[PDB]
Amino acid sequence: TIGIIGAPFSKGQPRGGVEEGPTVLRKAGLLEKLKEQECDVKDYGDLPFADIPNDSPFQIVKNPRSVGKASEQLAGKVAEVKKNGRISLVLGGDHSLAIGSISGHARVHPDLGVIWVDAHTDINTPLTTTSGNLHGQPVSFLLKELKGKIPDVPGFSWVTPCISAKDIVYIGLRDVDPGEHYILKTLGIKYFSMTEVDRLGIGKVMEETLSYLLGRKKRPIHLSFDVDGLDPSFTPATGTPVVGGLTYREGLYITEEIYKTGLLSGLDIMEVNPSLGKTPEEVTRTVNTAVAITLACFGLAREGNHKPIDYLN
Amino acid sequence: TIGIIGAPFSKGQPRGGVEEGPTVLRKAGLLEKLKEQECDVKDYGDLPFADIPNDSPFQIVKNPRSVGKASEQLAGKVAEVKKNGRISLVLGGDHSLAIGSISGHARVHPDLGVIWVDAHTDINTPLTTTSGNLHGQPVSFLLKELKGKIPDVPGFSWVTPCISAKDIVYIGLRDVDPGEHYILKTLGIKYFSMTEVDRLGIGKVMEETLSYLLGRKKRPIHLSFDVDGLDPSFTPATGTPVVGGLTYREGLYITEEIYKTGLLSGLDIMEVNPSLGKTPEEVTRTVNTAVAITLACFGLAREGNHKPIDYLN
Amino acid sequence: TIGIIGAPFSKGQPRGGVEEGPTVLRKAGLLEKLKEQECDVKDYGDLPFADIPNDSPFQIVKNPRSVGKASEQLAGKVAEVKKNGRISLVLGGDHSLAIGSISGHARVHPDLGVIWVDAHTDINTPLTTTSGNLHGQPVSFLLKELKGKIPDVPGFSWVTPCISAKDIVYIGLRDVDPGEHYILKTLGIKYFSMTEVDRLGIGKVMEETLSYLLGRKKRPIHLSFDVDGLDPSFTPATGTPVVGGLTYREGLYITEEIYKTGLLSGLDIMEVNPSLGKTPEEVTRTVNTAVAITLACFGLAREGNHKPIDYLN
Ligand SMILES: N[C@@H](CCCC[B-](O)(O)O)C(=O)O
Ligand SMILES: N[C@@H](CCCC[B-](O)(O)O)C(=O)O
Ligand SMILES: N[C@@H](CCCC[B-](O)(O)O)C(=O)O
Ligand SMILES: [Mn+2]
Ligand SMILES: [Mn+2]
Ligand SMILES: [Mn+2]
Ligand SMILES: [Mn+2]
Ligand SMILES: [Mn+2]
Ligand SMILES: [Mn+2]
Ligand code: NA
Ligand code: NA
Ligand code: NA
Repeated sequence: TIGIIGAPFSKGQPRGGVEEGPTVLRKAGLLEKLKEQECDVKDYGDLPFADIPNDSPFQIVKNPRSVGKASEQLAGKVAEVKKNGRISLVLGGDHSLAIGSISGHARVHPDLGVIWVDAHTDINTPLTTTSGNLHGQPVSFLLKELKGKIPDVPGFSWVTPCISAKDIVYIGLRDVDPGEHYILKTLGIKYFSMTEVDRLGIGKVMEETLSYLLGRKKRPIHLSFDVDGLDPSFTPATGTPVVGGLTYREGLYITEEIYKTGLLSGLDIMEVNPSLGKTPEEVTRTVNTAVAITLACFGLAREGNHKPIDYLN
Repeated sequence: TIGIIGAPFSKGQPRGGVEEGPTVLRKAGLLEKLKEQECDVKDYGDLPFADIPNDSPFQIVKNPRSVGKASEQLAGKVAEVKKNGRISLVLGGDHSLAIGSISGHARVHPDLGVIWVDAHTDINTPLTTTSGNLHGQPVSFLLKELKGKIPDVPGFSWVTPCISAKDIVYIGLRDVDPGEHYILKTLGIKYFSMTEVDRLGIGKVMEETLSYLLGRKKRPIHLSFDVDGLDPSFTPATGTPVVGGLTYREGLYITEEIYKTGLLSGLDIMEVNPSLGKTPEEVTRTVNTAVAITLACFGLAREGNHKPIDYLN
Repeated sequence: TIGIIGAPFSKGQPRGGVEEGPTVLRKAGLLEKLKEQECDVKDYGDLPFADIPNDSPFQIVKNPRSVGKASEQLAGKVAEVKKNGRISLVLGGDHSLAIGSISGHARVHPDLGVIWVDAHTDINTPLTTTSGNLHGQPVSFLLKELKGKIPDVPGFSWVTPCISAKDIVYIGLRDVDPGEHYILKTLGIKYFSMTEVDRLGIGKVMEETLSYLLGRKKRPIHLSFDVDGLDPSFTPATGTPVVGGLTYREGLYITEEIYKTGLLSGLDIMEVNPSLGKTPEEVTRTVNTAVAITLACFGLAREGNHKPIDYLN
């Protein structure tokens, strides 16, 4: 069963237009298409994110109270969906929302493991960031090993880090800040940058990823999918594109393999910004790619699908 | 030695323009280019497909008598080419013609094995099809295991199924109807959908394909190549394109490997529809890609080719 | 440490515009970007290539004296840079300059091994060439095994072949003349054509390449990188593009792996011709791709880079 949550929120980064991700994904028939695969799909609507007009930067960190609150609300809504026995599907919205999505999920399933598909590690702290954009920091707020390195940023007093360095795998990396690379190598976080993907192939990547996270014991998976993880030729309508990304095929491979574990528990589909398509067709290409990736998470398979009936009768 | 047969036929599907495939492939210098690799290339011309004006649908199956007859004629012509000791090269034309091409081939070489390169399984029956388009059904007419599930469709009383479920390998699949997936899993047909290609790489795919078909004993290969098996970025001028296809490189890899078996016996180059190019360059890109794939089947190798002489003398 | 040498030279082939490669690569901030990775980057300027007005063809070989001289000068400059303890970085310019670059390098490091990344083998002799273009012949001038097959071509009396057939590996091949293929198979030269890359994946390719060249003993590597080795979709602004090339990812993989050997000693970045971009964006795409490949050679890594400091302090 699936619980859809819309998160029309942009203040984790500078470009307007990402708050429209939930609308365009919905207008592409996401809900109807999902119903062709699972009988029980519940749309919990778009979260009403109140304007927080007074929100001056904390040091260089931008819109901290807005970002913190949006994630707090989202965590509550994800925890509710999880309690209702459903897979949470978060339509973003910028990637700072993963703070809420993962935190909420972890309230119900503290043993979850995270697969983070992104060109970026999104693990800057409030102190290592040079942009101040909170969509480049969510992982730092979630990791137990970093608690004493996160300042008390207004808006985030509610956060309790819910994952260890061992509980996350990165796939797709190709634009990692030096401080983030320091944190990555210091904490021993498991990652498959595009170098690894090139070396091993996406087949070996997914085998290793899933062995790593699930080998010891079965536990819930959280897939946090930044559409910028895919090459700009597939998902151009996004805020921080980086060339040499994952292919459309590789994207579906990742999501097909995750689906087949039967352990998908939470999903974020993040950073679709239709306002940044150069043409109407760049928008449609991005949105269609996002929809495809999503459907694969809930069982659409390139080899085909059939219902348990005799089709020759 | 090579025997070229043109099959300018479209009534297996709705879009006009596929009947022009043989002309554009020929105008690209297919014949001359093939002569740079084999001395003996014989053009048996384009088959004269008579209009069959009275051809109402059989249930929802469209143009059944036209399709059946075109394939009957083609089977005769392929059998003739095979008897003349030549590799048959069928220029399509829509993929329903594979009924004729494979049937004819099998009259001379009943032990043939088929490699089917396509985004689609083309294995709907007259009873499972929802489109009624016969280019989505040819494999169902050919398979022995399905004989009792094919109704007596007008135009096809001449057909005798000539292959078993073990005698075919699919490569490229990514848009398989539920009924087709049922048939695929019921009959135990060997396939490499795009998921498999992604998992294993095209190298392992071709090793497995050829081990599967040829391991027990050497026998003739029939390659039925739907240009929609390649991604629309390579072969856009085709009727049923599906994103996330095989690459140009993968296409040449498949055909290079088949060539090197020395067992290529029949070839179909199908579903080029120049009328569907958005631009002149989409047409040329499609036609050039089709020509490349074809030349690779008869020995053009990316590492290079030389004649048995001393070039430093 | 790095020594940059500009080689604004085009007479190894017919198209003007390649002499501008060094300028556009420099205007893209190549030098500044390299300084973000190594403290000591020295620009030795552009070589002043004097016009040689009287330069009639030798048989069909074009501009032989111009090409020979440009390479002689370049060899001198590379040998100087090498003596100064620096990695030579040659900005081309057409690929005939590899005669000079490799020869110069070998004067200081006779044990070097060459990795040649190209759609072409560039190993025609003055006698096997059909174009007469000297950028299709440089390897033939360098190989010891061919000495008695190279005529005394005006401009090249200074050359002494400095590498054996065992000392070179080709990656990317896909348009090899028959005579070149004869030489390739006769001399037993190690190569990974696009067929091999497709078969094995770029991961296995680089493992095999580097095992082959370095397994016995560590020695200096010379990377001669023709941008036409990458697919025209990545590096369109070049004189002899060939479809089905290496990807942008594969290009960075090759160069990342070479970097990590710590044995990179000489680098050529060749055949960027901005005059051949169909649009300003084709030029920028080509130049940016060339710059990326170069930065990867000197340590820019897709997983990230950090300096030896504590970033959480
Ligand atoms: N590391 C940069 C880029 C972050 C981009 C965030 B993302 O992955 O969600 O698009 C920053 O800290 O601003
Ligand atoms: N399965 C669909 C699509 C078939 C397309 C056929 B083909 O592979 O030859 O393009 C149908 O039965 O119509
Ligand atoms: N083999 C052809 C093409 C050579 C192209 C050279 B190159 O790799 O440097 O672009 C010739 O001899 O002219
Ligand atoms: Mn992100
Ligand atoms: Mn990102
Ligand atoms: Mn087909
Ligand atoms: Mn098809
Ligand atoms: Mn070259
Ligand atoms: Mn070349
Ligand atoms: Na992003
Ligand atoms: Na087709
Ligand atoms: Na070139």
